[PDB]
Amino acid sequence: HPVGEADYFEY
Amino acid sequence: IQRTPKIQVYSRHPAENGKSNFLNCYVSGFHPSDIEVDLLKNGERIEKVEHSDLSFSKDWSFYLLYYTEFTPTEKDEYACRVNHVTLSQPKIVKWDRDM
Amino acid sequence: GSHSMRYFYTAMSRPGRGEPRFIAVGYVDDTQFVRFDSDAASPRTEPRAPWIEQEGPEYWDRNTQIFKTNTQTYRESLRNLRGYYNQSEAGSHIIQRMYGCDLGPDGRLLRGHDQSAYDGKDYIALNEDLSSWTAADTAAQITQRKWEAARVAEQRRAYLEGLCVEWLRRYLENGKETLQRADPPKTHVTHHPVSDHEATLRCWALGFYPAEITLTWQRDGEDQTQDTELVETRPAGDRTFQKWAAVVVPSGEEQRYTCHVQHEGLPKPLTLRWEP
Repeated sequence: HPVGEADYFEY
Repeated sequence: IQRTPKIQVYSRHPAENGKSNFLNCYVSGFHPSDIEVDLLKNGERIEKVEHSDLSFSKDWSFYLLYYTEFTPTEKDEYACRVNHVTLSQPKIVKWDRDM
Repeated sequence: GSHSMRYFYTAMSRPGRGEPRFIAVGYVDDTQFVRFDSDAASPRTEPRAPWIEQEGPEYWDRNTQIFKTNTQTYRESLRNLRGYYNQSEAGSHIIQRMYGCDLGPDGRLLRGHDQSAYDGKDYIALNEDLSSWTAADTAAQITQRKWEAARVAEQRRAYLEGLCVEWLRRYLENGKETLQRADPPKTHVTHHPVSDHEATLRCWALGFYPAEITLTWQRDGEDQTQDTELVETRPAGDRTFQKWAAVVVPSGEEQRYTCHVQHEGLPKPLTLRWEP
């Protein structure tokens, strides 16, 4: 199962 | 910068004339990911060729398997045609059953 | 033995040809189990191994939600990185990300990974301590400041030590008949003359899983590393792998040479020679 990202995750 | 694909052409099972098999073209070690791969029977492009989902190695270079079912014979010649941004002309690698 | 789970993300810009493409694939060891492609007619997480098919609707929809979000996220990130490197909007660029967990032969976390690259060059990596970053340059230093502000490393650590391991152990059990089955290589030596007084010995390994294998030629018990032609391990297309090693020998001296095979699936390491 992949990792969920927090909203508006960006480099 | 950019990395040119390594190309291997080979069968899934030991080649036997008149026995159905799979023809593989494995491209690897390349960057960027855009690549054109065709399997050829006697110089002509085979239609229903499938490929694996894009993935990459630890050094970030991409790899893909292209494959189709085929029945090897004595005189039929098979090959893989590869085009990539690192290549000025499409590369043909012929299938050698000892390779 | 040891096991690992990895996800591989590829985000590719293509100016003049639509929005950047996002692809994700998941692997347990050398077995792919899921894919996602934002270019698909109907983009969704699709099964790629039979043992994952049993997962219910909430799994597949959670996966798709994540990858659909990442599609939008990585399109923003591609823009960001173009800015960090003062690059024109005319070129195509790629962000790649690789993350996951390694288990030891006992089943506990050996280490975690979360690594990213830009145009095939290392960009930023989560350190082994799972608490700090290594930035490749002053551009990646900006991403690092962002991620430290959003406490990303803390969230990666939680996943890598928790859910990653938990899910990997679940997959290893559900797919145990394949994921925990090592297939030994079928081995043989071929012989091809190249002149009157030189010939090629080629050592074959076929039908093995997992991909990890060692093929070495020895002459008089001494390794022939600089003389051995060694092809890249290649997929057969049926889950298994193929590899060969070749050495050119003087004719008549073939019995002086020995091929050695090491693979997890073998009862014992194999020693082979040419049988005329």
